[PDB]
Amino acid sequence: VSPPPPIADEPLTVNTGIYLIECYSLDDKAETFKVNAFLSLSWKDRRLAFDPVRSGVRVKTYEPEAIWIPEIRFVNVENARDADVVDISVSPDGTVQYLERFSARVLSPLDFRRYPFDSQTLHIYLIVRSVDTRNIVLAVDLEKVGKNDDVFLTGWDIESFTAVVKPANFALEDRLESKLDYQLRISRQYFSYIPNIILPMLFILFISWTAFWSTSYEANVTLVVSTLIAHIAFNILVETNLPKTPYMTYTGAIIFMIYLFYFVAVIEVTVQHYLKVESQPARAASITRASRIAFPVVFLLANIILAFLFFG
Amino acid sequence: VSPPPPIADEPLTVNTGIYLIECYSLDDKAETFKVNAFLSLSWKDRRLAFDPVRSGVRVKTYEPEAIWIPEIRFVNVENARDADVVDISVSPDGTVQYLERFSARVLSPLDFRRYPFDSQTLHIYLIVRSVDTRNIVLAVDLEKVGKNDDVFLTGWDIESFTAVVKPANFALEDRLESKLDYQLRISRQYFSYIPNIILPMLFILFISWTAFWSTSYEANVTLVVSTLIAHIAFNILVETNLPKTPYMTYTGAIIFMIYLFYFVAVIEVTVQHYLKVESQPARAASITRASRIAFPVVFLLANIILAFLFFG
Amino acid sequence: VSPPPPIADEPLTVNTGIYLIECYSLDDKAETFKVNAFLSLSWKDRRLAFDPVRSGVRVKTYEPEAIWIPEIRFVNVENARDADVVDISVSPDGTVQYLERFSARVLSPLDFRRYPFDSQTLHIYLIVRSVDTRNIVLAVDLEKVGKNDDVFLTGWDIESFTAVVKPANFALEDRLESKLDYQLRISRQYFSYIPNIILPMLFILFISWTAFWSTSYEANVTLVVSTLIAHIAFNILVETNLPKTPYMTYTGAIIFMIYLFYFVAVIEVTVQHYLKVESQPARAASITRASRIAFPVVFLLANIILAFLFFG
Amino acid sequence: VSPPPPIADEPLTVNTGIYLIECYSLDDKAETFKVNAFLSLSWKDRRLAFDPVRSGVRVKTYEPEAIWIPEIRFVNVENARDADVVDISVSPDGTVQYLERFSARVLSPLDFRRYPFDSQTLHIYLIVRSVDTRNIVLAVDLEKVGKNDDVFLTGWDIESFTAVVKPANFALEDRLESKLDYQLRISRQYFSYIPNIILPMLFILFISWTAFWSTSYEANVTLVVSTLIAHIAFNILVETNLPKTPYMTYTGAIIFMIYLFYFVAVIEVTVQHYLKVESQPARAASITRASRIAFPVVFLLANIILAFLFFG
Amino acid sequence: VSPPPPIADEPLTVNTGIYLIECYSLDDKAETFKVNAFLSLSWKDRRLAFDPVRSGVRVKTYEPEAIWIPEIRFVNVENARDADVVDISVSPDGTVQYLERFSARVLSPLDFRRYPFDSQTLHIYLIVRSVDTRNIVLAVDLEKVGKNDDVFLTGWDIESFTAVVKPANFALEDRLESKLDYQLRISRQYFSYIPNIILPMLFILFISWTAFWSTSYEANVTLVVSTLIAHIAFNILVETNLPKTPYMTYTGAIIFMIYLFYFVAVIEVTVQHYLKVESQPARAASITRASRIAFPVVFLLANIILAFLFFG
Ligand SMILES: [Cl-]
Ligand SMILES: [Cl-]
Ligand SMILES: [Cl-]
Ligand SMILES: [Cl-]
Ligand SMILES: [Cl-]
Repeated sequence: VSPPPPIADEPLTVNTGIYLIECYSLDDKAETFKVNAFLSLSWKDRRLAFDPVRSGVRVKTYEPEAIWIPEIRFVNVENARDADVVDISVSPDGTVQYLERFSARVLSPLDFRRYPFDSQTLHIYLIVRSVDTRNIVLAVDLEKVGKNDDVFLTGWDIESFTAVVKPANFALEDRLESKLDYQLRISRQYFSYIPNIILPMLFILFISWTAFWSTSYEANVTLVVSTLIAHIAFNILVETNLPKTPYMTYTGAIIFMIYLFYFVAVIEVTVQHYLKVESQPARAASITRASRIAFPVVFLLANIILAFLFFG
Repeated sequence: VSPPPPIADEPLTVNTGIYLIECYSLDDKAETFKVNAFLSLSWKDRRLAFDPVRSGVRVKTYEPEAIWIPEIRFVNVENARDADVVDISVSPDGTVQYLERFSARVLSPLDFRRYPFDSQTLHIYLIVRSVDTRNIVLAVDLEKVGKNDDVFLTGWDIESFTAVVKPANFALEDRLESKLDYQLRISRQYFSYIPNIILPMLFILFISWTAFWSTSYEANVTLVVSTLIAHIAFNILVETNLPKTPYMTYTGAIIFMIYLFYFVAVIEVTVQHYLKVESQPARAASITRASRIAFPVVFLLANIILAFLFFG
Repeated sequence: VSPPPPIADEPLTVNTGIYLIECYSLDDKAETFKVNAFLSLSWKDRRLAFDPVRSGVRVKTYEPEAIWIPEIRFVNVENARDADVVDISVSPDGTVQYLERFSARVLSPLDFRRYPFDSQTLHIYLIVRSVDTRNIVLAVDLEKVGKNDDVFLTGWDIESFTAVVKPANFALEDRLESKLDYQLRISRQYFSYIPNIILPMLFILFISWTAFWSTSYEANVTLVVSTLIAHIAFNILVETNLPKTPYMTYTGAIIFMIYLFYFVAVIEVTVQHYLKVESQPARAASITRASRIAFPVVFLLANIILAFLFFG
Repeated sequence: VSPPPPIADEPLTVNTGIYLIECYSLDDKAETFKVNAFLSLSWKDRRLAFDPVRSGVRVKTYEPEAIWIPEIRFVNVENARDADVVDISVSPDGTVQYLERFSARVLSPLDFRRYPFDSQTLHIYLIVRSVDTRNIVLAVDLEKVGKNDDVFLTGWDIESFTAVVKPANFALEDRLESKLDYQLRISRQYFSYIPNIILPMLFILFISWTAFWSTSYEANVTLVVSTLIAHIAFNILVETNLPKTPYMTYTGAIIFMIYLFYFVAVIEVTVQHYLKVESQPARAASITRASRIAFPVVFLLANIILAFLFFG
Repeated sequence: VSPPPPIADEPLTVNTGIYLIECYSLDDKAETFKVNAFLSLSWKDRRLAFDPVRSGVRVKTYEPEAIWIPEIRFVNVENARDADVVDISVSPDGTVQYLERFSARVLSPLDFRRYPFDSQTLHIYLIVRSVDTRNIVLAVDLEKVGKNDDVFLTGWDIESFTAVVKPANFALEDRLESKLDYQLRISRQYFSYIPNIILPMLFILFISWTAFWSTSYEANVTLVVSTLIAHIAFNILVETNLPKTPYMTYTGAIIFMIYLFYFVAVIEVTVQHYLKVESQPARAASITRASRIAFPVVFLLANIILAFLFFG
């Protein structure tokens, strides 16, 4: 119907609130995720009032196309949401209530740079379409924003779900619009990653350091190359759960470091053998005895430097 | 049309019943599953009655938009269901019957912590939307809840399909609502997993223990590292059917244990060789003879301790 | 419109016939398959007749919502079909004809227990919704059931496509209903599986039996373990086309058997070496000479016993 | 509206033409492919004419439900197409024009038997639904059949796009119908397959023939088995782009041949070693010297025989 | 309604502008990508004017089916877009404004021939359907073409987004039409590819060149073949992110080159051993000393020649 009359110079205020039911399917490559949630609205129009004399229970008719309903759009969504309108009720002064339910696929950036121990913020963006007579502004109702205890994400824990009360007023296509921001803070559960990825890798790296305790060329070659193939196959196994990231990550830095260490180990085995065939066993013995201590200390220092550069 | 008159102070009772046709596509990563089932309803409204004088067969007209039909929503569903209305019939006292058919994609948590020998419970959640004049409460009709013998799940057996008769009355968005809970208990068929995963793994582990019966360094290195690569490739093969779980599982504990045993075996081979090159064959002989018995007993005890900690 | 008058006490008979165009996408994990087919119907109602005096060509009007059309539902389908109504024609005595076209995704169990040389039966299930005045029963028209020569399934040949003329009358939800069964018998083309899976596997198994012709420990260890890794990678390659089956199959029995034989071969190599180091070459020689003949005979007998237990 | 009057005994002729925009997503397993194309129609009905006195520009009204439009169906399509009607125009003698645009998913068989150097023909099938008064026959308009220079298929070149002008008149479900056939000839670009698949395979095969130049058992075993594993992993890598084909292909014949050659090489190494240990070096030397020349000639002859049997 | 009157001989000009929100899901195999964007339109019709006397705020009614709206189609799209009409406003001289929002899946060719360091241009194509009375031509509004700072593509940076102001006027299906071209220039972020693909490959290649520093046949065979398997598995790992390209690429040329170098290394090891067994150690020593320097220089020169032939 017609919008509220412009006699009340105050912008029509719509108290919004989103109530989460469950968040599922947090895709990392497309950086999307689907949601299922309620959506509340409330606004006051003294042009449709309710006389107390009809009833004391505040008779609140469900009016289709008999009332002016402000319509809400989501910004970062691939498709329009699947709204299911439940009930609309009118107060005796005309403070009309509202209730819906939707499912949507949201687009939000992710940052996989602390990947195993990272934390994300997800955003949902709400605008309201202007009207000719009156004005509409958006406002947050703290008693309606919440989440169910049935909201589970596979792998994540949910910290907070708040809504910045300040709209970001701007002009677009020669039109002024207001925006609302809903933030969802989640942290990744990282205990399973240690015994699943980290410790077997370090076991395989430590196996190839037992070649500094031997003088047999063939055994040392077998050891280092076979462990290198092992590491390649473990990388193949790990990559299946790693989201494809066209940038730099702590895990890939570690993997490059392991690659480098493997190369240097092969170099040292070759140098020991070449020296020993040239009839200089003292120099080879010294070099292998040096390397025994040299390799782990350097590995530890490099790992400390990388954890300082990434998590500091 | 108009809801039943509030003269009968009793809440309008709706006897519900779900009748399963088939459950298919039990996804483990998204923890969803699709269903196909009937849905029955029955309720009594003396405002639309049927005179016995019209017919003795209880003439039961199919009324579209001529009758007040209570509408049912599912809670843990990604999209609204695909309802196909079959037939509505009116009794002579106004006890109206109802019949539909739907397909839906349900969200329900799974717990893959006893993974090979686990058992799940699946939930379907039903609410009824309130009405202004009268009240509606939900009730379960035991003669309509059942499953077809054509309900197959790939890999699972079906134990029971019941419906808790107690609604979970609560208030949401300033509205009181009732809920119904349908539980489906399924158990996983675990015989195929033994000869498919467990026994070849133990064969590969037992092959690398034949190095305690040898004094040849090169052969022992070949044996242990090649079996280790074998184990890595078997893990790569197994992971393709394992749902990705960001938590702790019995199977992954076993795999970590195998990794540890491999590391310790490599350590012992290196220690034997180092001792033997230093001209101390008695000590190496004792250590290998100890290890022969030591490794299987420790493996058995660790496996017993893990099966006690997980299945007890 | 109104159903046929109950004056003719005979149930309204609907001659059905399904005519296949193509069957595509035979999924094995979901055990579904999509179809594309015509659907014919014919029924006689003397309440809408056609006077011969209007025309001698039996004027047959296309009546939308002017005629009582019995509606047909499929039982084992994920979603309702995509019906495209072509033409409806009325005979001079009221024997009305019918013609549609649909595409559907059908759910039907498969049994992958003779997997390489198995044969399946696919089912499509048809019910008719009752009516108040008259009765409807279902009947099969042999002149309309057929398949196009353009029906191809990737990998399968089509034997027969018949329709059991006997309905399975039963009562459901306090309603009696009739059912029709359409069966499609298909057999799997198994020639490509031999040179693709079977013969290379037997080649790899025969390669590791050349260690009974050698006395070199290192060569024998290399041979058996490297072939074992080979077998693991071939299993990885084969599993990509094998549908995931949570039960017992002939192929997996063969694979378990190969695993066992590999274990026993490693045991025998270790026993020969241990005996030879203990200064007992006669016993080792006898054992290897025994094994040369012993291994293939046992393999043949086990394979015969398995083919008898699975295909008999 | 009503069909054209049967006074003109001539069947209503509809000049059809399909104009390609782009062909994308040529799936090989499902043997489908999607298309995007225009669709033209033209037919003459003197029952709706246009007087020259209204305008000399041949006023051509866009008539919805004011004109009899013949409707066109596609036969080998999974779903109905997405028709977007652009414009309908009427000529002064009633030769009405027509224009649409559709996207469709077409089912068409493929034959992957010359796989690397094969050529396909794709078919689109058009029927017209009969009418009661007049008759409709189909006819091809050569000035409307074409393709855009923006039609790209990933990997294929497009040779021709023609339309057999002869309908295949037949009777189906007691109804006579006409069919139109549109053929699209495509050839596969095969240069990238040589350096990507063929040459590295031949390199790996040639590496294992360097064992005929050695007398060291351990080195020869390492060489042949390690190359065999290499070949298995290369097969694993190649299979990812090969469509799954349940039949016989040139490539798989080559692969089986390589498997056989590997087996025979292992046999010859074992025979040389066995002969040499038995104190008969002359016979072993002769056999290895024979094999050096024998293996490549046999490989060449087998490859020639296979290319003659498959491409001749 | 009726189109603008042909009295103004000037073609109706429609100022278009596309405003990007986000570009996601840049598929490389299908060469598609989805978009989400606004779409502006503006055109002047003095047949619907607005009297200044009604209001000074230029009363601008939202007219559904009361105004002649020119309709816009996209050419290279799989399906029609998901238009959501926001608001239409009329100026006092009849310069009507327009505003929509759509999501679409666009087809555009890609050229993966400089793959790691390539740059693409994406196209969106707009036509306008002619009208009988007046003419419509298309024109670009520079104040409406833009992109949000929230437009992210996973892996790419966005350079420019412009619109060629010149239409490509042509005649199709006996109709003249105008076209608009929107170009989006993107460049690929290539830093992560070096430490992820390039350096480990060169490490593995350098490891196998340590065999020119040894005279032990068995060790040299182990080294070269094991590194070759390593390279095969690294290729298997790399191919998972490489789009399937049926043509020639810089990366595949590099990989073929590595394959060739591996073959030549095996040849040289065999030649050294054969010479040394024939009692000619001076010639073998010279050949290995030559190869030490010969291999890297040749590798560098070949890489320079390939980077000149591909990026020049
Ligand atoms: Cl929305
Ligand atoms: Cl629902
Ligand atoms: Cl249906
Ligand atoms: Cl169609
Ligand atoms: Cl469009």
